Amino acid sequence: MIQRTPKIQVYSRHPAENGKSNFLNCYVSGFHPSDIEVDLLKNGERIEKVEHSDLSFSKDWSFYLLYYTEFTPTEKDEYACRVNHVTLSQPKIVKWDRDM
Amino acid sequence: GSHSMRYFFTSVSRPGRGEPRFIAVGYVDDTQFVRFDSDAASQKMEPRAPWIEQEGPEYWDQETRNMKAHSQTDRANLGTLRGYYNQSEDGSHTIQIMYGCDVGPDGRFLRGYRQDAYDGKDYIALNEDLRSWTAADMAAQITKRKWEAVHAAEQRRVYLEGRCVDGLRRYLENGKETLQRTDPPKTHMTHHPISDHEATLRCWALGFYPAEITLTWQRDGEDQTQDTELVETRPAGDGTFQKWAAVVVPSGEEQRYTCHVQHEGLPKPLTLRW
Amino acid sequence: ILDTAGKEEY
Repeated sequence: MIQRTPKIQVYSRHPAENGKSNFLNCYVSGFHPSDIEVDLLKNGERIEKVEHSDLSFSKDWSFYLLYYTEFTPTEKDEYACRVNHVTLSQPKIVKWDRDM
Repeated sequence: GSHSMRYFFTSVSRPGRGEPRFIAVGYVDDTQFVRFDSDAASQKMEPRAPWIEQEGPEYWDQETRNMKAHSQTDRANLGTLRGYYNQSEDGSHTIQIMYGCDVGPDGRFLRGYRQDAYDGKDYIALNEDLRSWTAADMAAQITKRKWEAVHAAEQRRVYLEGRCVDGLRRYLENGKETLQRTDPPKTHMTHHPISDHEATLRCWALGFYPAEITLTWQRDGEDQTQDTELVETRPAGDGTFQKWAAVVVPSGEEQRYTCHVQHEGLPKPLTLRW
Repeated sequence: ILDTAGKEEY
C-alpha cells in the first residue's frame, strides 16, 4: 500500500471585503487513503457550522473534498483551516488570505 | 462541444466499526447531480441537480439496489484481495472504481471508460473500445482472466455505448441552462511589491464556468513560461471555479507585462494589464 | 443512469 499527502488551500469565493457576506473555503486534495480530517478555524477555534462536498477521487486515484462555511469578513478575527492525515507527522494549518 | 459523464465509487474498510463504507458520486462534466452514501440517513440514492429531480422510483429504487450490489461486491473484493496478497486481517484496505463515457455534440458515442484501483495502485483498465482488459497487478491478472473469459467488457459496452450516452444526452437537454451555461471570469490585476527593486504582478481570473481555463503571461509580446507561478483550478464553493497566476515583475517594468485569459466557453479571451 | 453490477468479482 502507498500513501499520499494532502495539499491545503484556504480562500474565499471572492476577494475579502469588510462586512460583505462571503464564504470561507478549504480545498483539500491529493491524499491517500481517504482517512483524512478537515476542519475550519476561527481564531484557532473549530467552527461547528460547516458544510462539505461528497468525497471523490481523480484519475490518479488521489482523494479530494471541499469544506466551506458562510461568514462575515472582518479585520478583528482570523480564519484558517486544519488538516490531519496519516502521512502528516504534524497537523497542517493554513491561514486564510484576504487577498487570495 | 462534446460532453463527459462520470461516476466514482469508493469502498473503505472499517475493522470493528461496522461494515466498510461505500461512497458514490456522479458527475456531468464539472457538475455533481447525484449522490449516494451507505451512511446516509435515507439509505437511498439522492439527486443534487434540479433537472434530475423529475426522475421517479423507476430509476432511483433500482439504482439504489444496484449500488448496494456494487457495495457488496467491493466489500467481497477487499476481503478477497487481502487473501490474494496474504495481508494481515488487522490491516486496512481501499478499493476505487470509476466508469463513464464521452459523447459528441450530436450525442454520438465517442469513448467508454472503466478502471479499478487497489490501495493506491492501478488494478485493471478497460480500453476505450470496451473490448479488452489490461491487468496492472498480480491480483489484476487473476481477475482479468475471469473477466475476459466471461466477456465482462460486453456488459460495460451495453451501458456505456447505450444507456450512458442516452442518459447524458437527455441530461444535457434537461439541464441545458445549468450545464451548458457560461460564466466569464471576473478579471483583474494587482501589484504586489516585494522589495526596494523587486515586485510581482498577479493575474486574477476568478468565478468562471466551466472549469476549463488557460492562463498566459507575456513580456514584450513574448510568452513567459519560466518566471511564473500558477494555481490549479479550484472550486469557488458557489458553482464556479477560481484560478490565478503571477510572474516576477521588477519595479517599473510592469508596463512590459500582459496577462491573457482564454476559455472555450467564451467568444473571446480577456486581457489584463497594470 | 447508473450501471448494474454483473460479474463484478475479483
